Amino acid sequence: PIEAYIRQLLVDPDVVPIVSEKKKELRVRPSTRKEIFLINGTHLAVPAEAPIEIYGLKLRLKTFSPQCFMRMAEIGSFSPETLGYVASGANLTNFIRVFMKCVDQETWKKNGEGVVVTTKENIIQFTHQYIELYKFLRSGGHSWLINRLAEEMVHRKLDREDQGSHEEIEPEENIKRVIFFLKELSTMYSVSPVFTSGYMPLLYDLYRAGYLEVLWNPVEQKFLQHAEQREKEQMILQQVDMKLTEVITQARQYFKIMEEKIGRVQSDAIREILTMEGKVDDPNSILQEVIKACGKQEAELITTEYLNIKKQWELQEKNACAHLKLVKQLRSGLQYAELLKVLESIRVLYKEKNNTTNWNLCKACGFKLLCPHVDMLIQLQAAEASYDTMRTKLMKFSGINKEKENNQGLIYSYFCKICGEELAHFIQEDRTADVGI
Amino acid sequence: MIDQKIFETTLNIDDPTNFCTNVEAHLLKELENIYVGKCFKNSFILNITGVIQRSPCFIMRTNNSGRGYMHVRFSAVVSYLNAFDLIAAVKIIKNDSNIILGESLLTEPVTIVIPSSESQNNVAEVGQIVPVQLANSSVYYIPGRQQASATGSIFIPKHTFSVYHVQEELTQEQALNLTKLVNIIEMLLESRSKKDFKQICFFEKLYYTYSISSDEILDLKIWKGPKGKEMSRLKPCNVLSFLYDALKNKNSSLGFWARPPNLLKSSPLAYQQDQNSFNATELPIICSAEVMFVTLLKEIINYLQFINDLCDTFNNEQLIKRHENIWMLIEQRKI
Amino acid sequence: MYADLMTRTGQVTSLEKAGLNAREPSNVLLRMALSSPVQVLTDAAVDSAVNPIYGIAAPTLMGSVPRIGTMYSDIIMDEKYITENYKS
Amino acid sequence: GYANRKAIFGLQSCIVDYYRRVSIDTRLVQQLYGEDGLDARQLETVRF
Amino acid sequence: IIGKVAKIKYIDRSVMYGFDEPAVVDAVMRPHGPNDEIFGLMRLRYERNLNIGD
Amino acid sequence: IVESPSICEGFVQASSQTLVIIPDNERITSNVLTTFEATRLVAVRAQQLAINGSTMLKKKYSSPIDIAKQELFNRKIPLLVMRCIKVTPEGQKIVEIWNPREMGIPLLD
Amino acid sequence: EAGYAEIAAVQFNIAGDNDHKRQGVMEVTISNLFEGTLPAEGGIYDARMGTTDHHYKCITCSHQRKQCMGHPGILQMHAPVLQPLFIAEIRRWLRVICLNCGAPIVDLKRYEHLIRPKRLIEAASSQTEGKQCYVCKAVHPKIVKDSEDYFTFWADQQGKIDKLYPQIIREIFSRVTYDTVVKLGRSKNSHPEKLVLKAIQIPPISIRPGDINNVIQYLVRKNLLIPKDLQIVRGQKIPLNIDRNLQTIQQLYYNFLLDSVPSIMRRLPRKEGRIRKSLLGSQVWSISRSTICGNSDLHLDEVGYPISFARTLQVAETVQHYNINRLMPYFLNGKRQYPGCSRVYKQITQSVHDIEGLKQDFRLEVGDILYRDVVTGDVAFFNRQPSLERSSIGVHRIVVLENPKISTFQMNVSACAWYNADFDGDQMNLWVPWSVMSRVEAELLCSVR
Amino acid sequence: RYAVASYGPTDALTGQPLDGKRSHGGLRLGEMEHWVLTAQGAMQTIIEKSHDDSDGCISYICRNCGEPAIYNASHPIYKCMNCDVQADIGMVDSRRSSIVFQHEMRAANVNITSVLSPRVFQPA
Ligand SMILES: [Zn+2]
Ligand SMILES: [Zn+2]
Ligand SMILES: [Zn+2]
Ligand SMILES: [Zn+2]
Repeated sequence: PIEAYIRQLLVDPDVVPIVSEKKKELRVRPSTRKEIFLINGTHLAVPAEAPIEIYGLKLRLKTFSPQCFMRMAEIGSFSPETLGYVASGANLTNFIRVFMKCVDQETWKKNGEGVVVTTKENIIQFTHQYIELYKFLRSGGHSWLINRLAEEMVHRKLDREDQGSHEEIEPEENIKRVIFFLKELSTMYSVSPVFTSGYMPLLYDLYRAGYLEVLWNPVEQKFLQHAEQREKEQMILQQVDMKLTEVITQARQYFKIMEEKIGRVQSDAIREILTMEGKVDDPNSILQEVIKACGKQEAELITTEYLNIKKQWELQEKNACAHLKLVKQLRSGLQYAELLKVLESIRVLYKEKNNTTNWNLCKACGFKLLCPHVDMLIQLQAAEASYDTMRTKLMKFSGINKEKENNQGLIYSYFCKICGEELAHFIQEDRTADVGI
Repeated sequence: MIDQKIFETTLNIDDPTNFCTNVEAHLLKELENIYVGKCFKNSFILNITGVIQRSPCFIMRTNNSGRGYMHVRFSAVVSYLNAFDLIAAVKIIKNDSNIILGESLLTEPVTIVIPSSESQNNVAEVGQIVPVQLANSSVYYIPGRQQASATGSIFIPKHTFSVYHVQEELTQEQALNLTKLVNIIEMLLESRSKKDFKQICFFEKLYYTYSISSDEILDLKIWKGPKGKEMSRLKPCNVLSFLYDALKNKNSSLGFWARPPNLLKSSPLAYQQDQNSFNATELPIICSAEVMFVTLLKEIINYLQFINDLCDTFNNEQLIKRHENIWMLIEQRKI
Repeated sequence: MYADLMTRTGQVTSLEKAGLNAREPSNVLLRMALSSPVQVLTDAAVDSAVNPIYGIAAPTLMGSVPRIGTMYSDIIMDEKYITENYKS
Repeated sequence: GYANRKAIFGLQSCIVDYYRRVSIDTRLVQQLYGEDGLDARQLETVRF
Repeated sequence: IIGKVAKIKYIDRSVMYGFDEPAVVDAVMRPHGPNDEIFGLMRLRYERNLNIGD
Repeated sequence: IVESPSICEGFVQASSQTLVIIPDNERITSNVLTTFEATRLVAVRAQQLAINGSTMLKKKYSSPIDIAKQELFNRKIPLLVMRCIKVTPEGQKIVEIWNPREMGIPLLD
Repeated sequence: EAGYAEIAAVQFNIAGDNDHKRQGVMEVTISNLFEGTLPAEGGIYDARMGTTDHHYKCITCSHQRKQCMGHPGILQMHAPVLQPLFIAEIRRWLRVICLNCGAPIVDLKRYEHLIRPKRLIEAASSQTEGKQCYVCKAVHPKIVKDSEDYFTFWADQQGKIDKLYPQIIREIFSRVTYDTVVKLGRSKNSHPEKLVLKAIQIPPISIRPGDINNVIQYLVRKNLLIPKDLQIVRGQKIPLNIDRNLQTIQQLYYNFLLDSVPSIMRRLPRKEGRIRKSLLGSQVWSISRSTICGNSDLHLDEVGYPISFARTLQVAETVQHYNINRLMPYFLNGKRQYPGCSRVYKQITQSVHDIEGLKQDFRLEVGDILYRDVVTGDVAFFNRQPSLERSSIGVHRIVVLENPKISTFQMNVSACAWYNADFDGDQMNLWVPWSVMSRVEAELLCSVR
Repeated sequence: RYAVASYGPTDALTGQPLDGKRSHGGLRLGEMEHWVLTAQGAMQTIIEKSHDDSDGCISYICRNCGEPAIYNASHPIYKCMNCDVQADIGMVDSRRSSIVFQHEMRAANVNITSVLSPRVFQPA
């Protein structure tokens, strides 16, 4: 614990450089490069380690601006030591200038302000004052004070910019009748009248409506009738399209249930006869299945079972069970250690351990709860599973096999056979571990 | 401590239409969901007091999601833990052959890393709770954590002290600033006064630097505690009323100030002299009255909070007598 | 547009690397894309060049999109209109 | 292609601002686009 | 069209027919290369008429 | 003597800005939406409708694009156009706030 | 928790030892590549610097291959190495400062009136050989560039020749004060000390998937040969093996960065470079190309588009209460009829579902995204290269050709004037927008009208 | 003729599709096509094609120091290895080719600090 190493760790900051003379008794070496002064006043530097004699020391009183402290407080994530350092520099506080002023006398002079000490024991006093200065800057004190004053000054600034700081009348008769026309047309066309002084949005509305003749020709009534007519055909076509599409939807539902009940062969044959009839997607496939290939009752049950599935889907829409929200918190990622316990809280609602081939069902309500591959995927995600170790393990849940050679669309991803969810994707093997050691 | 702070952030609004229906309510709810209970910007946020300024709900420009964002400048009550601070409730969680981890049960969620190389903390029991003294190191505030990382050790009262040479006194503003500190002192002191004296004096006597076998009920009409040793003919001076009169400007604060081990630390009294009669092994620290006043008041705050937390946690005789091997180690190191 | 760009500095600049360096010395990313990224990058580092993000090449080289056309004017949510008119 | 690419990389920074000026991020290239502020697609040939 | 697996249990380095228009396998043979080793040679034939865009 | 770098210099985070809204009577920009601004408004509204779907349009359409277009045309779109005029060195950001419910729509339908 | 932000400015600086030490996430200590099927920790392939496989995750960000951008490493060189890009800059700093005291030799005030970019260049351009230093009394030798390589420097003091090793160069540059740097024009961030590296930065794995790895491995292996406690002082004789080892290390680093400018900087310049092929250009999905054809029955704003291509490209429709009835017939057709759909995105599972593996649902849930087939009336971007005018990319209304034997993009002959196209064998691109934002702007802005 | 998919084979380095029909990759929207789309003002189309359909990703940049950060919503990581205590991470919409481009310049001893757009607040 000699003085030399204390002076050595004094060297670390950009403050307190060294004046060096070849004829003295002090001898310390720096830890890094240091920019130093000399007698005769030459500004030089020294490398990381080099024997340098100490004539004396100078702590510079760097003068910052309050704007720098305000900028750091705007950042608001600085250690109290740095904030206090700058505040003392920016004349906002009076700590460094107090712990210093151990000057023996003004025995040396340069540009910047600072405390100068060139002796044998007052340098020890300087070192003690510097160490105690940063001890105060690091301690519990000066941390309440600087943080509080920074918060107060930021709040006062917000008050400065917050608390201390912050026409048409009547149109013309021509535009009066034009705005009357627009008011009457508003309930008839996608136009809303405004009252701007420049008349310009009105001009764009009239131009867009394809009828600017109101301005000079008093023939607005024929355009009003034209707009009423056009709205009428628009509504008629819209309703016709809605009826057509609901008919198409019901017919496709009927044919899908036919496919799921009586098989692909009979369903595709009935599609063939309907295709060479121009009546596909029309519920006369009911009559076709009645008088063809089976009895009327086997189609009556199809209709009733369609209505049953519709009722079941409506009931599922009406569902407000607890499990549903839980599933959402299982599908948000969000801190694996929490989704693991979410899965724990969900798995208590299973019924028959539902290993494979079908959905898990909720005992509380009765509808589907969670596909098993989702459970396995959550377990692997919480179990530090790599993508390859996750893609291969979720292969017993692989979707439809070579049963379908292809659907004319090239796919690079596997899907779950239980629900259809995408398990993973495979394009090419990585083959980068082939170069080993 | 527990103090106010101001933060700036940017929030992502998934559905701007629903969000804009009640902007203030949604903003407070989202800020509480995101930032409450986590470490961010060298602090641990406890509560979101409010939003001072905010930006219009912009629409994100660099993607086709139609999602929104908002710049929020909000004021929040947070906790910053300093060095050499007292925590009187630290439950030991991990005591292995490598390292010791304890958890605090106070309003400053902090994990304590106690080095298992000192005879005080080498032998303990998992599940035991113990007061902990923080080392002279900054408390780590890793962003996104639920706790503050800081090293510490079991608090053994020390035998040393410091002497402050004050040569410049206060002004009016520099005393109105310390008015907040004396307000904290009086609040903690009322908290002390609203509680029974038996465990107060037990803890204060047990954490006295020397051995207090005699019983005394020393009173100041504002602070109550057991009396200990004196220093010859020197009579303490109450720093609270001292600072009050200094604000009234009918007293001079210049001279030597000291807080010796024999002195009643949690009391608002300390020693002042015109010349050092103290047999201190450390050189006097040349300074003004700001630094000495703030340090002494912070020390009084720390010790008052320490005693209050000790009495809050240990309610009956079972709690105090369960950990009596820590307390035995405490008596084993007093003069 | 050609003449006004080439003569905006008081001298007839060119549509080559030398001309771009005169009109837009601080737009390194645009200058990197044009002719020789290595030469421009080396000079930018030693000069401590600060490159504001504008135009097309600078936002494009950084992975963003230029603030042009539909992106020129940003859109903010009408807070006052929604509160009285819409519901949560 | 050699001339087209060099022309674009010099000219692309010119963008019409809210004053119908042509500028480079702060710096005016034209006080008014085309000295008339009009679009090339919206011009009519008219005799005086 | 060509099955090929590398023994590590096995990894599948198969060859798949990635063309929209269907082909017909015209000739399959297993010659020996310059290194005296088997490689697979397959000839796929396409029945091409004149269609729009030719 | 120009000395070693300090903490006052070397900041990377730019200082925050204060949004200065030009008063309505002191605005210079046009009272007519450009095709770019109208297209951006319609696209943003259509995407938000695809997200939320809550609209006050009295008519019924089966596409977010059509609903957004009719909302813009019927002056019922819950959006504003902020035209950034200038960013001042002292920190202010002078902008212009325009309401598309009282500007001329350049689109056609 | 991470808010939305945009890049406003970019600052360019020289990366020193401290920058590499901070930004690096690990220190390379071994030359081994893989410990079995996992990368060896401490090697150049370590997973802390990122991942490029599906067999492991990145240790740093805990992301998969797609979401990990890579993180840099640190390799502590046994001997200092010069920065390949800024070698010339080093030469400048060797011609202005004294090699024994560091003080400037030329008068700084003689270059005050110049602009700071050119101060150092026009100060080092003048001859400085033989000038006598004002503070240490030393004669400045001439700094001659070795003609056989791009980095070696020799000092000639009137016939006395010395080789300036990078450690000597560091010891010379570290003695230079920031006042000299500032008054010579260069910023504080461009101090010459940063021009000599002892801890080089290992680029992240995302930059070198899978030759560059070979160069890095060679550099590490040959760096391990150099003694860790090697010290170099000016005027000291060096064993020839160590000299050639240092030569090999520096040449390997230079070829790693500037090999005849495989190197990092070779990826940038030309047309197939990083900037012009990956940044200014792009490879995209959901796009089609075919030979164009004449069709006089199509409108000028319509394009004939084959049904086979219509069933490949998809349009993303978000399910809501207004389009539940219209989108439903698309759902029920699947991939077995036209028009149908191929893929559904669910908000409930936040995942992607097939249409052939999912047939147990009566209808769709509100909020789902349906990827339906392209139908007649959809808008599409239609492009011919080269794109010289801004009408070269236009939006046409799609007319789907039900004939399975048609494979061409048919358009009206009067629409060729937009693209400068003809039917002698030209091919034109076509991509159908699927995003709502891009689909709106195609109809309003990019329409060929 | 060619028409590929919404997804397929991907370049290892840039994260972009492969080249041409032969590799079952995508087709090129080259330099001249971004000029035309910018001239037309089609910016949301550029986002859809050059980002959503090619290599668009999310880049995390620290505000306090401008260096790339590390964020992960699951397995919470919120850190920055240049400041490490005062990190203020903000997400920016970027593309993988740009991140690769920036890393290559940092590999050449060139420091790349990104100055994020400053926060803007109302004066109320
Ligand atoms: Zn349930
Ligand atoms: Zn990573
Ligand atoms: Zn010299
Ligand atoms: Zn940072």
